[PDB]
Amino acid sequence: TCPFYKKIPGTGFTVDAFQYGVVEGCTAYFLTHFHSDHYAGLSKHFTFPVYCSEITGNLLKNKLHVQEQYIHPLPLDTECIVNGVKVVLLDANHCPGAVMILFYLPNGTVILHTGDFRADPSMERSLLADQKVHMLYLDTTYCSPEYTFPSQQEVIRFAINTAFEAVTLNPHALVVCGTYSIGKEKVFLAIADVLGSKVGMSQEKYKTLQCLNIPEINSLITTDMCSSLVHLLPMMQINFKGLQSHLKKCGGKYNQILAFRPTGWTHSNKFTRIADVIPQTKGNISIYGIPYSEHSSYLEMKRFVQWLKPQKIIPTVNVGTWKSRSTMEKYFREWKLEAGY
Ligand code: NI
Repeated sequence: TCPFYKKIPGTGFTVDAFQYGVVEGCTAYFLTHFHSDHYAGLSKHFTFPVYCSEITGNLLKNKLHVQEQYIHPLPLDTECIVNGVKVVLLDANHCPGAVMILFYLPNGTVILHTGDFRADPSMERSLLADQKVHMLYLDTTYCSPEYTFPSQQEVIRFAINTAFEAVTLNPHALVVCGTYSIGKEKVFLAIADVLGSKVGMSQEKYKTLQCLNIPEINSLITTDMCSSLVHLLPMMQINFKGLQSHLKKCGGKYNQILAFRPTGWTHSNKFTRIADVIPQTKGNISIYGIPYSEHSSYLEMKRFVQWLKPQKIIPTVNVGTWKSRSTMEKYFREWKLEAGY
């Protein structure tokens, strides 16, 4: 049965709640982004209205075959009316097509559901600045002070410089990047751009990427692996066995692999600067785990919430254990006392 933290009070609405069957009293289903923990349950047989971004709606139609008549895409940064309630979709700084949802309840309560997000000061100048928010349904993935990670810009600088150095030293090296969902496209796109190559991938992944409105994408990606020196592979194949096997397939075109696994956080973060990251190496194969996050660090999360000053916070992540829940509630109280709201 649907958990309370997926239900919007005073409306007929749910958020990311497609795996519970027909939810009692739900007249419209919102989907914040196309990640499987969130869309789980959607298919061509769904016949309720789904509200989402344009990009999410392209993925619903093309990848899951949801029928067009039930997809209701909304423009960003635009007041819209849904079953008599005003809503606004905002950029969540997560994967492509990911949104936060502002609901303006008929009784005057204003609710922000962040979906999955990476808080940024740029959000302090969206339509959020213009009214008070009473309740915040918060992506608390990394709600603990041990979770520090560098900016996305620093991580991409490291990756570009590392790849460009390796291939310049050895023109016969192949670069491989791991993927298992949408998100983190900058990793593989930036490396292909510095090397003057397209990124080669499976037809299924190319299809996925063509749904994302990324400008000049026909310019950066391809299904012709033979013409490409940056390859995308399933995240599960980014290990020494899976990579030795791939190198065999390239028919002696290459004699070395440099591979990247964009992880979220890994405890090498608490001790080591991005400058200082080193690969695991075996033979002619090296693997770098790089901390490219699409969720808030602790400090980014803290700043957003202390700026927004909500009256009540509802966590959406790490809610299944009493120790997690207790930890998060103690941080929310600190933040409120330190800021004075
Ligand atoms: Ni997500």
